[PDB]
Amino acid sequence: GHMDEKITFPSDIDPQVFYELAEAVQKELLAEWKRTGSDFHIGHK
Amino acid sequence: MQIFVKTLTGKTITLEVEPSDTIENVKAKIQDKEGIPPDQQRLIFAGKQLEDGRTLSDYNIQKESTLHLVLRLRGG
Repeated sequence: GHMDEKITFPSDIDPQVFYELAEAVQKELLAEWKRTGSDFHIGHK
Repeated sequence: MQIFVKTLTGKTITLEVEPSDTIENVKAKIQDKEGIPPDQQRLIFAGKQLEDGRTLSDYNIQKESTLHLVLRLRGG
């Protein structure tokens, strides 16, 4: 197939805060964002 | 008092609260600023995920303090 995974960083979520918040939360979230595959709708807008 | 909810973008939305403001009510203020339903926010503070039934004081969050917007991914 194609584009089976699509973590995205909208005008509400950006990599810098993700790198800066608690690493354990980043790992937990990253697993969330990749297990769903396309993070469902981060920013939810 | 006020607190600085840094979005995961890094847009710090400052909001006015009370140490006894519940997370449920704080998330409702976040929905007013960000447009994300409270049931779908995953509010973090210093790596601690907070829960709706708790307060800023329950986490010793006081004035001029910084929070984090994260998403619940509504996983269940």
